[PDB]
Amino acid sequence: MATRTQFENSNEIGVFSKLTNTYCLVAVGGSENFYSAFEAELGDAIPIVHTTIAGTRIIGRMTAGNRRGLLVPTQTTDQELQHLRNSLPDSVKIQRVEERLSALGNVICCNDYVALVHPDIDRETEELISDVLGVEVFRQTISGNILVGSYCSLSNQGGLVHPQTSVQDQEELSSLLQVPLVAGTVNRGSSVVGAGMVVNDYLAVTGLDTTAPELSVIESIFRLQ
Amino acid sequence: MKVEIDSFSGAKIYPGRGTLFVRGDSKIFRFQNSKSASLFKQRKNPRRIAWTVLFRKHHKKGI
Amino acid sequence: SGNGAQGTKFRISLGLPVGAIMNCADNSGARNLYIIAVKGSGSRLNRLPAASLGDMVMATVKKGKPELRKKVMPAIVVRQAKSWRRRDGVFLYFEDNAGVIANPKGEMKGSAITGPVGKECADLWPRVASNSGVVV
Amino acid sequence: SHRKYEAPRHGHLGFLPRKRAASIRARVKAFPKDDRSKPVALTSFLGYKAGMTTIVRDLDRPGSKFHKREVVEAVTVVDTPPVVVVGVVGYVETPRGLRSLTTVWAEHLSDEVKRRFYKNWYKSKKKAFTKYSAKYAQDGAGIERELARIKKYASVVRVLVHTQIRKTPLAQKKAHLAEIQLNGGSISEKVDWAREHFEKTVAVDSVFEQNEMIDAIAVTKGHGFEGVTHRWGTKKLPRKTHRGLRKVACIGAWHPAHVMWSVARAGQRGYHSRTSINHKIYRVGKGDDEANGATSFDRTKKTITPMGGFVHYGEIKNDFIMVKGCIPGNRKRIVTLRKSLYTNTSRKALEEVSLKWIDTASKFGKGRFQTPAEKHAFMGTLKKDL
RNA sequence: CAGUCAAGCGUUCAUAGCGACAUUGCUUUUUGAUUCUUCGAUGUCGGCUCUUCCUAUCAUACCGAAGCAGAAUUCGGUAAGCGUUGGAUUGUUCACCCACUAAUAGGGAACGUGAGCUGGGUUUAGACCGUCGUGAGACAGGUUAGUUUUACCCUACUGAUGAAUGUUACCGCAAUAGUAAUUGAACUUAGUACGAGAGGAACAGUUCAUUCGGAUAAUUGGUUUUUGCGGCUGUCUGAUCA
RNA sequence: UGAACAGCCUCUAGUUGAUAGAAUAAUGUAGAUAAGGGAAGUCGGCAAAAUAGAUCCGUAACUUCGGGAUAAGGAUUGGC
Ligand SMILES: [Mg+2]
Ligand SMILES: [Mg+2]
Ligand SMILES: [Mg+2]
Ligand SMILES: [Mg+2]
Repeated sequence: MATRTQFENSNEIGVFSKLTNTYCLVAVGGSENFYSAFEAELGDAIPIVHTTIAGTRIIGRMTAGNRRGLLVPTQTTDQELQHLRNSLPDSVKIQRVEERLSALGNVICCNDYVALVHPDIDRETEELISDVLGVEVFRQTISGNILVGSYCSLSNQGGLVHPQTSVQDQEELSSLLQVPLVAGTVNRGSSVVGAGMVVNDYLAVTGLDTTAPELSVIESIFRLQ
Repeated sequence: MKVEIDSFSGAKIYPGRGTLFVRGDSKIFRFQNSKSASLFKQRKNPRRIAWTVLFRKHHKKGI
Repeated sequence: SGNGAQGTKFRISLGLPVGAIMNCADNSGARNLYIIAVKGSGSRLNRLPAASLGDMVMATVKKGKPELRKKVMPAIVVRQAKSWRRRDGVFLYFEDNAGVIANPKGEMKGSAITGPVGKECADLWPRVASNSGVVV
Repeated sequence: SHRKYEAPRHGHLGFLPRKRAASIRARVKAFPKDDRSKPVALTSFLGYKAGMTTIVRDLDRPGSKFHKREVVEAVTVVDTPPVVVVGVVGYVETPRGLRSLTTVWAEHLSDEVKRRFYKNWYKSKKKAFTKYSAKYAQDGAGIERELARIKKYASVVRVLVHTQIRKTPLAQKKAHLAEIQLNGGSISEKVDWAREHFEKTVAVDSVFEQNEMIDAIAVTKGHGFEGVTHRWGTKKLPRKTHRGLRKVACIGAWHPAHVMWSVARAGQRGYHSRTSINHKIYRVGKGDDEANGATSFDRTKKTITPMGGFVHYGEIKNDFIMVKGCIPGNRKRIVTLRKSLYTNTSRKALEEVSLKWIDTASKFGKGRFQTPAEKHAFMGTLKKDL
């Protein structure tokens, strides 16, 4: 399933949510339908944490997540950090990042094995990503889009990239990430695919205005069947 | 609460005190008062202003 | 703001009246935006309609590309440079006035934002938070 | 002809006339409505405004964007020594309104309350209530006939109380005396409570408690004669205006051939009695206690007084009320704090408030330190300290 | 500006909404008509500022009717409590566009308001052009430059004292007078009711905001004769210190 | 001091005359400063602000070839 969901009318689910294999994060100011989608589809096996990052309802663009670790900005308060430490399982590691770009979901596009980052990140932050997430890192842009997290949706099975992407960039990124990539649109043609939707190994959640060919492209590239 | 440090003088900043300034290169500065804020805007070096923590650390005064 | 607001906004000190020229932060090829109107502003005799951070305005491109000049379009203020207070009581300000171009529903005409944006704007507009590099 | 552009009226017509108040202590024009089921308690209290400070607390509003997040708010401090009960009075109700019929005083009156009955205290024989105390020290003869008179009549019982001005840093020495309504029990229970509490002190926590919405009645800060531009907020006339520009241009039409009362004009600004409602109590502090300024999260033993004392006031050695926001009147002024006239739910009047940190830095400048121990620890040793 | 009548329109159907041919009115924000008052002079455009009043109600409150399924809209009632904006051009009133908004309703008060302002226009004397005139000169034709006086009196209004009520002091009562709050958005209800679909509400609840008002100065900003501290120029006190 | 019988301070000489005292309300007259915006004000940028000396670099259209021109636009300046 690519599950049709709105955040109070918003068809961008990746902005307000962060979904990994092991956990899920949702914003505190959410509707009953928005919570019920993650509660029904994810089930009781996977914890869902209602969280606020840096005083903001936006959490997907603020944080970058992995099954092994979670990265939070510097502006995240101690109460939010302690609540995430209690609510999250003991396996994941939560570490604050002290870096100027500070919006880790926009900066970092990552999965379990390999990650794409903004080219201009600091070397200490790159080593921190490689340490906490245990993930090999490449500094690359998707056809000149420096915000790889906003302009790519990535999982273990496959990836969706920006629609206006050069084909040569598509095989280059596909060989670099060792996963097949498809250029496509989400939410009735919105270009920002990573902000448009969240995905993991068995679930994808998207906006209600995402059309049927777009949803078919999603389930084909992410192998959710 | 959190007690922040003055970006110019190193003084302790209590909640609701002073000002904050986000520069165009996305760097955050925090000023405890208008005196240190105005010295920052006048582009003085805190290594040469005699009452700052960075000056006293440089000059080994009370260290 | 008005239609495309995702939630409400606390009152930010108004810093951009009508006639203000702000930098154009996105990559749409426009250089500055000239504010002619503020969405949701009230009516008072002689009072100029002023804008704050996170507000949607009506603006014209005074300097930039000729297909963007000589027409009115909606814009969103992302940097204010007039100091305002949050409910945790820090007084903060950027060093320039800056906004991006959008449609009336709020999605950006451009694709990337240079420089910081305010969290009071990023929470209120998700597309701005999507294309934003750093949110403070 | 008609006005070309509409605009709202400058100023509020219900706060007229903007004259000086009759006294420096504002009158309580209305008390909370009585019900004869609760125990006997006062409806109000007297204190002295000391100054303002900030706190940090965790906001609890389920639905706000700042839910479960720290906010910093401005509070004002009212120094409240325990008030001294001297006297009760009863009011019968006539077709021309309420009317007092008797007043029964306490026996021993202190000097600070009997200074209220004098303009030249230093040259006096101090003969005040001397024949009244001579009416006392019998068995009961001239006393409980007036008390049973208040029981037999007098549908409203009010208590004469007076502050303890000598416990405050003020240099006045002459206490303030007031009537406070009792709002519990029957008439006999009210006057029995008063008779038992003659010459006794009543503390502020007996009448107030935390998270209570109260009203402040006080006379505002005076400003003397003021022009129309700041007194009423009218628009300044343009720069090239002959004969001045802080004025109102048209003060009326040709007809009616008089200046109307509704036209804004120059005169006295400030020193008006005001009643400001719905102020939440954050802390009822005890003066017989160190760590008044400490919370459960801060836990550093410091009193509520800032560094260098409150500016123009002094110390807070007595009990105090920390109340949210601004109240009318300036520092060192008598202020009457009153219970609310109605029950407010509002999901804001019912919020339970627990403070996290109280500011005790100096208000006589940009204070950097909360305690002298913290200042000494930060700055190290000085030349004056050996 | 409003009636009455009803041939017609409105698929059908006078009157949901309209309505010809007629005919009865009201108003004094039009323009005339008249010449009563003022020629020993009532300062004649417009704008700015400010108060109050009227209702023939643009919006907001509660309702009735529909060619009212919902959404949007139209007609009407009680209603003047409350509001009715920012600009480009023009001296303008008016107009015409841009835009926001719940809405950008109409008017009066000596065509409100010049010892309140302004002086762009008109409306002196300088000057130019066009037309007219032999000429001096003329032109609600165009253009440019052109002194805006006085309140200290009485009343009114805003504030401030105060004799006399045996004296003085404290605490009060309340006749009368005034009065104040206003409007919107988002979430949810709910893609629900309704509908064939396109579309698409409302009540209760929550969080904010606009306009207004009364205070206040903990914080932030402004202000500096704290001439408080430091720096700098020129000169003077022989130099130094000051 | 400085280009200078400019402005500012001093020497010789000459005055110390102009009803005064006490407080520091409004409105004035004269002098000033203002966050963010920058003519949205107004008939109209009225008024105020900004620029300013000197040295070096650089200087357009047009022209009656003489100019425009300090065009515009940049950099520097103390003490030892
Ligand atoms: Mg105006
Ligand atoms: Mg008028
Ligand atoms: Mg009108
Ligand atoms: Mg202070």
